[PDB]
Amino acid sequence: GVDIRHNKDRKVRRKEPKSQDIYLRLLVKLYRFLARRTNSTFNQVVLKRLFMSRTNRPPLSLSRMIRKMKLPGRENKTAVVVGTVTDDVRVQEVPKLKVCALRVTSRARSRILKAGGKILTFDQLALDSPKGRGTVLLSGPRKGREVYRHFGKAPGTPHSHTKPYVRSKGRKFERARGRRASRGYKN
Amino acid sequence: TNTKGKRRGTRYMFSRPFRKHGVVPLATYMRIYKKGDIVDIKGMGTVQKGMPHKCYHGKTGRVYNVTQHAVGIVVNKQVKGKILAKRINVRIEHIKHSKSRDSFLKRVKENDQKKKEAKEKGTWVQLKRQPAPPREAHFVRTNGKEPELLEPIPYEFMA
Amino acid sequence: MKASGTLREYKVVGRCLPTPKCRTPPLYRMRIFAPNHVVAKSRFWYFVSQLKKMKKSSGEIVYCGQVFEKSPLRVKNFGIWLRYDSRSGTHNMYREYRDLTTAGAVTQCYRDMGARHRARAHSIQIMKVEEIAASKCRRPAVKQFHDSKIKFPLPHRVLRRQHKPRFTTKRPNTFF
Amino acid sequence: HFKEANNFLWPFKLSSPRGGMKKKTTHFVEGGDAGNREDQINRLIRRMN
Amino acid sequence: AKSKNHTTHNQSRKWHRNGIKKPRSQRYESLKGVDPKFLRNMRFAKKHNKKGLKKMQANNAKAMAARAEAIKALVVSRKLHRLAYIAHPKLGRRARARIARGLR
Amino acid sequence: VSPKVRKVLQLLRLRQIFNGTFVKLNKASINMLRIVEPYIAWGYPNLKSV
RNA sequence: ACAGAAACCUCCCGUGGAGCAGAAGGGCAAAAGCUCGCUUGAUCUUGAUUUUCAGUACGAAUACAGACCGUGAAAGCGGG
RNA sequence: GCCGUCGCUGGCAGUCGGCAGAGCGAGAAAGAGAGUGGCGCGGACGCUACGCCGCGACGAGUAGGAGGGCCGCUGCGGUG
RNA sequence: UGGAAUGCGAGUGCCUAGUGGGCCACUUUUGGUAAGCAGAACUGGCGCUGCGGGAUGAACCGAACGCCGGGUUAAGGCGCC
RNA sequence: AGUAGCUGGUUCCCUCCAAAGUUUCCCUCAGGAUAGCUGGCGCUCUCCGCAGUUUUAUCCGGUAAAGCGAAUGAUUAGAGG
RNA sequence: ACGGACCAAGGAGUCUAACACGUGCGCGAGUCGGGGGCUACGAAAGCCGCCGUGGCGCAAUGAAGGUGAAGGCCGGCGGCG
RNA sequence: GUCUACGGCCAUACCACCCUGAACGCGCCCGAUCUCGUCUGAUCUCGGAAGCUAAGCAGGGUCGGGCCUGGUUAGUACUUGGAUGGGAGACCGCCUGGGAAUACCGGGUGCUGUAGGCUU
Ligand SMILES: [Mg+2]
Ligand SMILES: [Mg+2]
Ligand SMILES: [Mg+2]
Ligand SMILES: [Mg+2]
Ligand SMILES: [Mg+2]
Ligand SMILES: [Mg+2]
Ligand SMILES: [Mg+2]
Ligand SMILES: [Mg+2]
Ligand SMILES: [Mg+2]
Ligand SMILES: [Mg+2]
Ligand SMILES: [Mg+2]
Ligand SMILES: [Mg+2]
Ligand SMILES: [Mg+2]
Ligand SMILES: [Mg+2]
Ligand SMILES: [Mg+2]
Ligand SMILES: [Mg+2]
Ligand SMILES: [Mg+2]
Ligand SMILES: [Mg+2]
Ligand SMILES: [Mg+2]
Ligand SMILES: [Mg+2]
Ligand SMILES: [Mg+2]
Ligand SMILES: [Mg+2]
Ligand SMILES: [Mg+2]
Ligand SMILES: [Mg+2]
Ligand SMILES: [Mg+2]
Ligand SMILES: [Mg+2]
Ligand SMILES: [Mg+2]
Ligand SMILES: [Mg+2]
Ligand SMILES: [Mg+2]
Ligand SMILES: [Mg+2]
Ligand SMILES: [Mg+2]
Repeated sequence: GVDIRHNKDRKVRRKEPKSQDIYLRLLVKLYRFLARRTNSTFNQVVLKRLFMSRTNRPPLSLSRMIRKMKLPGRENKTAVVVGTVTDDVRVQEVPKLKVCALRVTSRARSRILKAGGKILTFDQLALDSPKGRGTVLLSGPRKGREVYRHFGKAPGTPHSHTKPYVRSKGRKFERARGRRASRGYKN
Repeated sequence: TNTKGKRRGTRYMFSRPFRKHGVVPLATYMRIYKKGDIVDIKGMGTVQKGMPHKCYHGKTGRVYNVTQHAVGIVVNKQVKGKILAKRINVRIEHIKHSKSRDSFLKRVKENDQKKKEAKEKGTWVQLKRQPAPPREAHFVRTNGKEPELLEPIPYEFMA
Repeated sequence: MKASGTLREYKVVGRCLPTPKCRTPPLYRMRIFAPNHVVAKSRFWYFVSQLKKMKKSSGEIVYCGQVFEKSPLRVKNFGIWLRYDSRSGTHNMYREYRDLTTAGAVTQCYRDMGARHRARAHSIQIMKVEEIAASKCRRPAVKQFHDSKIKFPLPHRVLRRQHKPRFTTKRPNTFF
Repeated sequence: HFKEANNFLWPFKLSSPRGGMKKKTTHFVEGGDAGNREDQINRLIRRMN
Repeated sequence: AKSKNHTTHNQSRKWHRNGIKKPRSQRYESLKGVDPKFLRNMRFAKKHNKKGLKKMQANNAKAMAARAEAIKALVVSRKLHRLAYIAHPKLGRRARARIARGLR
Repeated sequence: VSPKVRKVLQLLRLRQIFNGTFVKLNKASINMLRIVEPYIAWGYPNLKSV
C-alpha cells in the first residue's frame, strides 16, 4: 500500500449552480461551451461566477460602478457583472454606460436608459464579444453583509472589535463586566 | 505538578560563566540596533531589569522598536500546536548581533559583485552554493615505502 | 559480519584524508577475510578505527583487491591467532588447520569457533594467519596427518540417497 | 538538468525480488539486505525489475 | 477513583495532522507598540510630506530629462551541431528545402 | 515508520515498498540515505541496469 | 596595661569563603553590602507587552509616553 | 480484467454534406486567411449536455460527518 | 544566472458532531523487594484493524484490506499432522 | 409523562472522509464549558510559495561522560614538619 | 460480565417558539400585509397604498444630559512675527 | 623604541620574589593662609617643587604558581538509529554515524584605538 493521506482528495469547488432555474441553466450551458472551446480566461471566470451562491455574488451599486468605470483608460468598455445592479439614490449624475448583468433593478433601468446607456444581457454580450474583449469585470462588496462583523476573534479578547450576537443593544445588554475597566476588566 | 514561577529552572541558564562575573563590559551598551536587525537572545543574570522570560533564551528574532535602554523584538514561539509571533521588550544587555544574516549579506554583495564583473567578459560564473560534491578521482603516489601493514592487537586484561 | 558462503581473502589499503597539516598521510594495508569487498571495506574501517584515531569519513580506501592463493594445489598447514569474546570475558586463541587455501582455513576456523565455542561471526577477530612448516605444528589433530605413507580404510560407509530406492527388497550393505 | 529529468521520471515500481531477500531487517554488511551494496545493486535489480 | 493525571502522548501527532505553520509574513507590518514620541514625529512627517511635492517634481523630471543625456551618450561536435540546425522547424526550413530539391 | 523517516521516504518519492528512484549524491543526500538507511537498499546502478 | 578562648586599638593577608528581612537558587566589591547627607518615583495619568494562558481574566512584572517631583556638580537613576 | 471514488476545474453543440469537401496528437508563442503590384444524388453511431466520451492515481475503518439511492411504507396535487 | 539540496499547487473563511475513563511496546525514567503494580518522557501500535507467521493470542515479526487470473516475495518455514 | 450528571434500547442499502481519551476553568474527579483533533459548505489565486527532510553558516543548553592533586559537601591511608 | 425459549403485530431525535450559519427563490435601500377591510373544492385564491400603522434595514456613541461620520489649492483683508 | 590621558577585549594582562630604568612625563615629596575635610593636611581638597627612583610604575628574569593554547589521554568514555544478536537476567558485543574529560607531556605570558610627549 501507499502512504498518502486522502484528507484533501475531494476538492470542494462548485461543479455547477445549485439553483434549478432554466434561464440560468442555459446561460451556464452557453458559457461552459465558451469556457472550454475558447482560450479566453474571461469566459472561465464568468462560468465560475455563475456557479457561485447568492451570497458570493453580491449586488453592485450604481455609484460604485460609476467610480469603478471612471478610472482612466477604461472608456467605451462594457461593465460586466455577475450579480445584480442595484440603484444608488445618493448619486445625481449618471453617464452613458454599456452594461451586462443578471439583474438591473426597476429604478436603475430608468436612470440608465434616461441617461442613454445600453443594458445588455449575457447572451447579448456573448454575441457582441465572445472572447470578452472590451469588458470590465466587476463584483460587489463581499464583506458588506452584516454577517462578517461577528466573524474573527471572539469578543471579549484584547483588541477584537468583533460584533456579538445580542437580542437587543442597550444600556443593560452586555456592558457591565467584560467591558468596564471598573466592573472587573475590559479587553 | 511544578510551580509557575517566573524564574523556575534557570539556575544554569541565567548564571554567569566561570570567572566572568562582576562588571558587564561596555561594548554591550555602545553597539547599535536598528529595526530589522536579526538579534538572538541570551538572558544575562547580572542586570535584572528587562530580563527576557526563560522561554526565549536562545531564540532569534527581528527588532521592531527601540527605546532608551531596551529594544522590542518579534520572536517566534511554538505554543503547543502553533508558532505565534510574540513581541518582547528585551533590555540591551540580553542581546547580541547575530552573525547569521552577516554571512548571507557578505554573500549577497559578493554575488552582486561577481555578476557586475563577468558581465563585461561575457563569461558565465557559478553564483549558487553547491553541496560538497563527491570527491573526484586522484592518484595516490606510493613513493618508495609500501603501505604499512596493520593488524589487531591481542587482548590484555589491564583492569 | 556473517560468514556467508565461502569467505574471500581481500587485501585492502587505505589512507586518511589530505589536509593542510598532513599534506599526505601514510597508507595502511590490511588483510581482511570476508564474503565480499563491501564487507571487507567495512571490516577495514572497523579495524583502522580500533587501532588509529581514524574514521571512514575522515579517510578513504585507496585499494580493495582480492588476493588469490599462491599454491592452491599444495596441502598446507595454516595457523591462526584468534581474539574473541564469550558470555564473560574475552580470550585469545591459536588454532591450526590443514587446508589448501588461506581463506579456506579461515572459513574452517569460523565454523570451528562456531561449533566448539558458539561464537558468532561478529565476536571473532582474526589477528594473524601464517602458513606453518609441518615440523612446527602443535595440535596433534594436525600433526597426525604428517605421515608419508598414510593409509586407512573407510570403515562405516553409511548409505546415502536413502530415498531413491526408497522402497527396496534387499537390505543395505555398509562394508566396502 | 538532472533534477528535472529525475522529477519527470515517475518512480519505478519493481516486483518482488525473484529468489528472495537475504534478510530484510539487517544491514547488508550484517549479512542482510538493508544499507548500501555499492557494486551489488545490479544483482538485485536484475532479479527485481 | 484515581484517573490518569496528565500526558502528552498523542499531542505531537495532533499538532502535525494540521501542520505547525509559521505566522503569515506580510510586508508593511503594523506600527502598534512603537514608542509614542517617535510615532508622533513620524505622523508629523507624513502630514507634511506633501509640502515638498512641487519641489520634488522639479528634481524627478530633472533627473529624468538627464536620463536622456545619460543613456543617449552610451547609445559537442560539428555533426550534431549541423543536424541540430537542420532539425529546427523554423531555422532549418531552408537547409531542409535545399535537401528536398536535392533529389531532383 | 518513524515520522522523520516517513518524511524522507516521501521526499525521495518512495511511498511504497519496492519503489525505486535515482538520486544524485552529495552531502545533503548521503545524510538522508543515512537517516533512512534501515528502510532502503541503495547502490550504484550499472549502465545496463539504467 | 590590666585583657583571659572572648572587650578595645594597630599592621598585614583576605574573589567574597560575609552581608544583601524570610525558603532555596541566581546576582552583587570605589556595590546590590556597611556608614552618613538630602528625600518620598511607595505620587498623578494614557495605552503596549510578558508570565499562567484559551493565548480569558486577577496577581505580579518589563518597556515606554505625558505630568508633576526627589536626588546628585552633572551624565544619570527613581513611579516601591 | 472488472466495479467505484478522486483528479484532469479534461474532450464533444463540428451531425459545419451537390449552398458538400469531411482535418486539428503534434516536440518548439501565433492563419490548412483574404484581396493588392512584379455519369451515378450517395455517406454507421451519437447529444435524456442533470448527456456522452477519454486518461491516470487511488479503494480499511468505531464514535462522528456528508452525499447518492430507478431502496422501501402510508396518504395529497397532477399525470400514465 | 529568482542566489543551497530534494520533494510537493497553495492560501483563506464560516458552520460543526463525536471526544475529554485509555492501554501496550522499544529506549530513557520516579515510588516500590518486586508485580499482568502506581507514575512520567519520545516514537510506534491496540482501541477504530483485517491478513501471513509466533500451535494458541488486543499490543510480538512481516504487512495494512474494492472483487478477480497469472507470477514473485516479506516475516516465518520445509520427517508426518 | 415529577426530576435523574445514572442503567438499558434507539428500525433500509451503498459511496466518501474520519477521530478523542489531551490543555485550562468549574462544590469539578461517572459530568460540563473551553482549546485541540473531525466532517461539511465554500471562496481567492496557480494551472510564486510550502516542508515532522537534509546541506552550509550561525547562536543556544549543563544531560551522558568526566572531575575531587579544581570550589561545596562527603571520605581511606600513610609520609614529612 | 449483563439482556435474549420461540413467532406475529406495535415500538424510540417528534412538533412549536427563539437564535445562528449555510443554501434556493422574489424584490432590493428598501422590504413585508402576517392584523384589518373589499370582492362544492373555497376555511382557498384575488385585491387594498390616503390601510406600510408597525417590524427589520438605512448611524453610531455616551450611564446620562446629549452630540452624531474627507478636504485642498487660490487670491483679497485683519492679527502675530 | 617608549611614556601620559581616556579606553577596547578583560590573567598570554593575574600572584610571589629578584635585576635594570637615559630623556620627557608619571610619581614619591614640601607645606595648610585660602577651597574642603578630618582624632589626626594620614585620606580628601588646596598652594607649591628642595629632595629622590627607594617604592609604585615600566622592562626583563624564575627547569616559578596561575592563565592561554596544543599533543597523549582516546576513536577510549559517552552517544543517534538498527537486528527473530548474545545472556536467565545484571549487562554485553556487532552494523550505521557522531564523539568527550583528567592525570601526564609541550609551547606562549598581553595585543590594540584616539589624542599628546620623550627618544631632538
Ligand atoms: Mg491500496
Ligand atoms: Mg521460483
Ligand atoms: Mg556608590
Ligand atoms: Mg515620566
Ligand atoms: Mg473504505
Ligand atoms: Mg480521565
Ligand atoms: Mg466519561
Ligand atoms: Mg490501574
Ligand atoms: Mg501502567
Ligand atoms: Mg474495538
Ligand atoms: Mg473504546
Ligand atoms: Mg488510525
Ligand atoms: Mg495493527
Ligand atoms: Mg508459542
Ligand atoms: Mg417520557
Ligand atoms: Mg471529510
Ligand atoms: Mg479513509
Ligand atoms: Mg457522575
Ligand atoms: Mg457508565
Ligand atoms: Mg538541570
Ligand atoms: Mg554520571
Ligand atoms: Mg447490567
Ligand atoms: Mg435470561
Ligand atoms: Mg412492526
Ligand atoms: Mg451555532
Ligand atoms: Mg439566509
Ligand atoms: Mg423590535
Ligand atoms: Mg648615550
Ligand atoms: Mg603626609
Ligand atoms: Mg620603589
Ligand atoms: Mg527490528
